Amino acid sequence: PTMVSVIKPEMKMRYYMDGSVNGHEFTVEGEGTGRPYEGKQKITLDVTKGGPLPFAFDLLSTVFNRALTKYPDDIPDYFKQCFPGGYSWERKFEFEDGGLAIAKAEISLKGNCFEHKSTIEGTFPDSSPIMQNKTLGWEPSTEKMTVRDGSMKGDDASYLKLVGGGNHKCYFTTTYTAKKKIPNLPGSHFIGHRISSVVEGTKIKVMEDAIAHLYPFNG
Amino acid sequence: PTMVSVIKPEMKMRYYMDGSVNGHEFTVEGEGTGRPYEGKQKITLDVTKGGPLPFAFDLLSTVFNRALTKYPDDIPDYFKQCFPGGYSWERKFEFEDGGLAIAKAEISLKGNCFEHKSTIEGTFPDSSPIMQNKTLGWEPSTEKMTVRDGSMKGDDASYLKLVGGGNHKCYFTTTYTAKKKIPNLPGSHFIGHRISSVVEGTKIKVMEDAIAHLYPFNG
Repeated sequence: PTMVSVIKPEMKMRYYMDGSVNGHEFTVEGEGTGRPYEGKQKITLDVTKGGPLPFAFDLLSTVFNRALTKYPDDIPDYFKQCFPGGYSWERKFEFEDGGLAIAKAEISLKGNCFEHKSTIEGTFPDSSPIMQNKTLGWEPSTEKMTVRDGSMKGDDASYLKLVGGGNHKCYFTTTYTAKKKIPNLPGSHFIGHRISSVVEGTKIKVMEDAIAHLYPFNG
Repeated sequence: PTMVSVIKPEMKMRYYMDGSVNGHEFTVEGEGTGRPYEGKQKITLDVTKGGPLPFAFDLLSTVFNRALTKYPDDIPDYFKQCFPGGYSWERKFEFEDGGLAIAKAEISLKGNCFEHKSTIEGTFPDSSPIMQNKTLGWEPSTEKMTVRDGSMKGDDASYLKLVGGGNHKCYFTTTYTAKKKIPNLPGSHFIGHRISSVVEGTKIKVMEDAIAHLYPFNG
């Protein structure tokens, strides 16, 4: 598949996030380790301001890097090609009850460590399961990837698990943009995700697995 | 996988559609043959009123039956369980330029033939590639399937191919409802689609392949 000399089989990550949800400001910091070509990553975070968070961590989990995606040989990997140079992205979250959030992230590479800086602003009705901190994780999803003006566009009809077995829809609309022109742009494809988070007080553990594909017809 | 005695390996289909786009009324009729358990189908249609259609047939292709989906052994097939009894669905189409359409369909089974009756209403800016009849088919997609109140919900971030290589986004939001309570409801999953249409004057040929799955993590 796409291979880049600065993207190593094992890499480290550092995170810093500032955010505000319904006026509640907070800060989260942490680190992690990832296997870029395997599309796997483990992250450990600490809420350093505004903790314990009064809302569901599920709102933040996907904000804490598509370079950590396993790409097959037949689909160009836009994200690994973003290095060296770095890239940024902005994601809009549209919840079924009108809740709305916008997160932005800048990802750079210092040595063998991804430096991830992000912010998020959100507004929700008090009745939202996000505000009541009662969602139980994101279901595995499929993000649709397309290209426009040299940037990757991702659309994901995401769903949060609820007490009692129901679900809560949240559309993700993301734009990923390399700082430098990417020479090998991919055709449209999919990325299958699986993310899990576990919150213990102000400490959180996150794991994401992501694999790009064109299943079941493979183009 | 899910097996139903009235859903045979080879089945026939009959279609009737009445619609109106930007005030232009039209009627389409046709027939087809499908392999329900293989998730394959072939359809031949004729525009019997309002033809040749002044807009892109891509707007109608997905309106002309989820019972024609290959389901794996580990995911209950809601759609085949809709028979006998029948089911209906309503799909909202939200185009990136503000174009909007709503299609409704009723699917019943008479003998070994699916009777498909549908309607569609659409409103588009004159500049839309749909109104200018210049889209070049839907890219293969992944529809997210969930369950709510005994009905299936489907979300698909669909894209139309354009002259010059670009794309045009259209969100599909669909609700599929069996006339009778479905006893074996599936968990959330995906359905991978591939549809193609060829228009020759007032005659159109459509082919769809659809496979339900949980790739790449398979639950």
